[PDB]
Amino acid sequence: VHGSLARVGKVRGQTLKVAKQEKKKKRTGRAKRRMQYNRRFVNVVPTFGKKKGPNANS
Amino acid sequence: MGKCRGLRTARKLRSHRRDQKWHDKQYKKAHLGTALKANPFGGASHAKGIVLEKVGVEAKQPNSAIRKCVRVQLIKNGKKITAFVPNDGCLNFIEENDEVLVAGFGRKGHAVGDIPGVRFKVVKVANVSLLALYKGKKERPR
Amino acid sequence: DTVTIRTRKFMTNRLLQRKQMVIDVLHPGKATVPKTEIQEKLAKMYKTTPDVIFVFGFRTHFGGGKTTGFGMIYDSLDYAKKNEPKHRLARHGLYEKKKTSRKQRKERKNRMKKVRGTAKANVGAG
Amino acid sequence: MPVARSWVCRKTYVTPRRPFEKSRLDQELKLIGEYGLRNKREVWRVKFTLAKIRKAARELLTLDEKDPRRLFEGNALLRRLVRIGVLDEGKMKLDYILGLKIEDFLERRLQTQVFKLGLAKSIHHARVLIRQRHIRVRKQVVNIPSFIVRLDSQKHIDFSLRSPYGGGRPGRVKRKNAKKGQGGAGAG
RNA sequence: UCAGGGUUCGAUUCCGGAGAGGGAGCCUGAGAAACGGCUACCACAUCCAAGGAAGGCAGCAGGCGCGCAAAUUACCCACUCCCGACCCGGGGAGGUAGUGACGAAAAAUAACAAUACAGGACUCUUUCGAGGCCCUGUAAUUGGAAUGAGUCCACUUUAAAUCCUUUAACGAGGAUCCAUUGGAGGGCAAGUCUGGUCGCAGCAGCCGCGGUAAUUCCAGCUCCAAUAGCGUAUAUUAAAGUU
Repeated sequence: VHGSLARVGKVRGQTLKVAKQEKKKKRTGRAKRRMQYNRRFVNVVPTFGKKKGPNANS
Repeated sequence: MGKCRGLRTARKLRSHRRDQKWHDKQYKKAHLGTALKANPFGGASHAKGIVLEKVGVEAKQPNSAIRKCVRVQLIKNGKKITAFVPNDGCLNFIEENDEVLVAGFGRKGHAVGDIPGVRFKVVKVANVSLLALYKGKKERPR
Repeated sequence: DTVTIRTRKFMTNRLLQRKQMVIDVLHPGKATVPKTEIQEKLAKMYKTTPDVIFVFGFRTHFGGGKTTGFGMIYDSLDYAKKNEPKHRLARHGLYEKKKTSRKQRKERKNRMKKVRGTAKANVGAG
Repeated sequence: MPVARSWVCRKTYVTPRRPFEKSRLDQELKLIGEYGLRNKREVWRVKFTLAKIRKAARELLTLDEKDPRRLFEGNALLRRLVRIGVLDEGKMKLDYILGLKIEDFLERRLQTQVFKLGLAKSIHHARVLIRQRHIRVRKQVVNIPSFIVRLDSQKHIDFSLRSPYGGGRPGRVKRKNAKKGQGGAGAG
């Protein structure tokens, strides 16, 4: 351990800091509901019955 | 089991219900007013007070931590309170002998989670919000 | 030009020495029509001078092209100067509004109440 | 103080009781996508007007046949459903009001009619033609996509007369491009 | 707020009552035990040449104190109505504008073509391959057309003005004319990604996460929900057949 126990703010002060990697604008209003409809219903690829969620990483 | 049913029984029915309502724990404290005299806020949602002392309280097992808290004296009654300070490192903003706004912890006078005997939390310091200090939107004026 | 005028729910009014009606104006592709152009066209309808004609309250519908207002024609200018409200005579030079503020009138009254007999020194220049 | 104002107003929708019901979420999104709507509140408006219609018909069906109130308010509710084209003239009794669905009302919007009448190429293009002053109902320029078209108003939807389609002046893009194009020869 | 039966609230624009710092007494008048009338005691408090004199915002604006907690010392009798000896004078009653995310209704923030790759019908063919017609994206990036948000002249508006509606002139390629507030173990929609910390710092309504390979802390990316709005404290109705 470095310095004392019961020291406030430790982990937010240790953590290495990284800048935002985004650039492009997102859609708003009607145009975002249009995009969500086309992605969820219109053209779709089938799977085995253990069906897969929208954010599957591995 | 035996409830009376006769067509002239309305005085027995009305007055027995009135007598039996006083056995409900929520009804009684709302209508006697002893809880309204005892509550360190006089029926308000929030209160202002002045910071006496900064303290660390040991959490209840099966877990292990030191929970950062403050002891506070309220402006309108002069009575004493202890209150929790949310988020990582926020105790560094608070200083001593200055005004905080305090609020309830979310369970209508009962304690919350592993912290023993703490019923309140800090929400504003020297007229700036802890959220605006923590997200870097504002700073303490000096 | 395309600017056209019509008149609706007309009445003669012998108790106030006038005739009175609702006025509809068609004007597609233009801004609202000036009241000076409206009153010379009404003069050409009723075969009077435009000097005894008063028109007011014109409002234009959403998408444009049409507007509606109210108007009156008097029997002679001395009946008009008796029966019209003073602000409509002032719209074209027949009356002049007094130029004191309401607070000047209030505070001169409250200074006069502190004196008795021939008070004029608190009135002409006070 | 007393004042000449008035304070009458009301809400036109209700929120659902289960926030995250999977069976409800995708059904509402399918109605948004098929009719070209902006948000969930725009669907919850149409469910509320249908619920109030069915709540009234279920009351009148309790009263005796040929009761004076069942005769008067029942004939009024049935005329008013036929006037907007939601109900068939050949049906015309309270028993068939209980068979109506939300998609009967979403079809009577001006945005749906501008697309189905062939003035536009999609349900998303139709809203943009309405909201940009290009479209007319009888004599009147109209600017509101949720306007509900009456059955005699049905055959009088058209372009505006002061519009670059419909016979008016060209827009500010075509005028600038022509101006600076002639200026390409010099002195413009 | 509510299946049916109920529970809770009502200082607050309409109607009735009471009171003008606290108690008491009384003049005038058709009508008052009146306070923008008077007399005295009790509590405050202003001026003075110390003899004396004067006072009542729980009217409209404005200030101090209190507290979690509430707007301008603006314009006018044009409208609605009232008072007087009156067709004419008066009205902080009342009307108008300012402040105003208490709260309610409507409604933008991208539409459409061409091109390359992609899905699936259908036809010729044993299969391979080709023709193919209707819908998705998204990149090196293509193309022309539409429009109000803003700026600003005129009419209209009104007591005089502002605002709204009407109408000339400027006004869009996206790297801006850049949407936010809370979440991603379960209840409960959505990551058995990648870096830091090591029962510490912290999270957690509730059950629970952290002791060197964290689905829960601190951050990057991706995704979820509602949307000009979303989170938290506290009173209260339903759920409660837990009165």
